[PDB]
Amino acid sequence: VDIRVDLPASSAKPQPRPEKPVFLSVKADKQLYVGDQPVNADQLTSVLDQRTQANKETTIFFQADKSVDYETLMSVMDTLRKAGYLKVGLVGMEGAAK
Amino acid sequence: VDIRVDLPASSAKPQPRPEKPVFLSVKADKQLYVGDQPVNADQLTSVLDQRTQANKETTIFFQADKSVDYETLMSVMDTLRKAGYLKVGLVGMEGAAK
Repeated sequence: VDIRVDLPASSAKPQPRPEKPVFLSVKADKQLYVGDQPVNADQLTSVLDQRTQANKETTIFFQADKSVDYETLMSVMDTLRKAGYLKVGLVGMEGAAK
Repeated sequence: VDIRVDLPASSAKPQPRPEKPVFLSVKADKQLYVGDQPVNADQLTSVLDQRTQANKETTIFFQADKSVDYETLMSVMDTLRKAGYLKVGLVGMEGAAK
């Protein structure tokens, strides 16, 4: 799949803090965390739906740890995509935690 | 920085194969590769400009290896962003190589 990422230049945000902002995180132990909720990919879409109130065009800014692997991380976001989440969010260098 | 990623549902592409598609890659050794050109982040934007012909709204689909770390990968894309590359591309599970 060819995914388009819209990067904002000079410290900005294409999403001006959406109405229902959900913070997803992948920690060093490759563990998915939705705020204060530890989840697996299969349960990710479930808790996510409870977060965005089923809004699938909500940009889920994921805070991944510097030591998470790309297959784990992509497996997570691949899961959001199939849930209908057409918008995920890259936290540059994990420089924006919850 | 809050970056918006537009994921296509049911195997699609928001970018219908742009005029000048550039394929960036981060290999398991955390080495940046632009097609057949091994580069560092500082030289990435240089070769990229030669690829997209200075077009900074070109979606650079990066093929990262499953074992690349998120800080390496983001350091790469962070570098594209400052170059003016407002569009990078997530290759889902590295399932689309050059």
